[PDB]
Amino acid sequence: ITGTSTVGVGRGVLGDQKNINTTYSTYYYLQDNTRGNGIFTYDAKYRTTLPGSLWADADNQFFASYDAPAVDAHYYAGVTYDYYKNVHNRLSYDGNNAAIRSSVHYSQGYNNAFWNGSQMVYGDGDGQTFIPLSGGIDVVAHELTHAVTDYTAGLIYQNESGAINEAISDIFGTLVEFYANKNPDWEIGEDVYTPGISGDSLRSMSDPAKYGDPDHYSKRYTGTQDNGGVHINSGIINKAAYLISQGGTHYGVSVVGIGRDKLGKIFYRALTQYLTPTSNFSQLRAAAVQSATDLYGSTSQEVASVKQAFDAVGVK
Ligand SMILES: O[C@@H]1[C@@H](O)[C@H](O)OC[C@H]1O
Ligand SMILES: O[C@@H]1[C@@H](O)[C@H](O)OC[C@H]1O
Ligand SMILES: O[C@@H]1[C@@H](O)[C@H](O)OC[C@H]1O
Ligand SMILES: O[C@@H]1[C@@H](O)[C@H](O)OC[C@H]1O
Ligand SMILES: [Ca+2]
Ligand SMILES: [Ca+2]
Ligand SMILES: [Ca+2]
Ligand SMILES: [Zn+2]
Ligand SMILES: [Zn+2]
Ligand SMILES: [Zn+2]
Repeated sequence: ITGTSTVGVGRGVLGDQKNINTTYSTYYYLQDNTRGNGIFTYDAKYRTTLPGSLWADADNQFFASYDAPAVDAHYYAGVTYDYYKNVHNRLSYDGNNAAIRSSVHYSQGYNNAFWNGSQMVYGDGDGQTFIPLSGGIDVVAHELTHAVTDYTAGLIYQNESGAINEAISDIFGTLVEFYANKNPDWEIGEDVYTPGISGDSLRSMSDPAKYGDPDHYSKRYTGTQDNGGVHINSGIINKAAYLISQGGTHYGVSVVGIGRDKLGKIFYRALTQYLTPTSNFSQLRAAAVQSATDLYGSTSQEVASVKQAFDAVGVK
């Protein structure tokens, strides 16, 4: 819509107050004009018709429980934008300032959120498995990273390629969570998963075995479910990414940590330059060793740490 850019105030899913960019035209719409071609949040109104109605508010205040999923979807979409722009100099997910559109209140009791190829889609959860998933910045950035992947490497969503595809979204989903720097960690979905249970999450990058996911190539899932365990085998790469950043000893392999910033630089360059739709774990290693060589030199510590981390998880 066409209106005056305004700044509203509201509370997200977890009750945290935050400002959001709005557009005023009789009503205050969730339309952020300060980022690329805009960020738009829509109300699906408990139906599956997308995108729905552009979220309108009467007083520019978003403190109602019904607003909370829209606030976080709108706000965190902007944080993800600020991350890729400021850190990797990428304008939106496509690199050409494409508009980031999101729909909340999708269906009823929907325990999922996903990028549909054109926009984000956030369900409200059932209240026991999930609360509104937009409340998890890592989930938001996770799914928005799938768009970046599609507009670059195009990794398929099956077998090892899909595990990489999932690991890329967990890595940058976690890096965006650190970029926001409110309650960062190396878990996924902890903020919205099982509200009645504390200290758990969907999966752990620091210790994938915590939830039965593999932390080594020899333990990779080989079945047919989950498109070949894309969410399961991703732990092997998540463990590698965690070791590259924070370092540590794993299966007797010592890894020197180089930090989160370089981890993002190494993996962002590997995704945008060297990965192909059918990249496997071994080719990802080569993609990360080449990226670190470009950025820091073949003899640099960063290249060594990358090799160490993939050696630790058994990816040669
Ligand atoms: O999971 C924890 C990790 O986040 C921290 O960085 O180091 C100790 C681990 O227990
Ligand atoms: O110790 C882990 C256990 O907590 C989990 O239930 O299943 C996988 C094991 O590695
Ligand atoms: O043979 C593998 C070993 O090299 C590694 O250290 O841990 C897992 C084993 O399967
Ligand atoms: O069965 C596949 C396995 O061979 C590969 O190693 O990782 C993905 C699985 O789907
Ligand atoms: Ca209001
Ligand atoms: Ca997290
Ligand atoms: Ca929980
Ligand atoms: Zn994913
Ligand atoms: Zn967190
Ligand atoms: Zn998923």
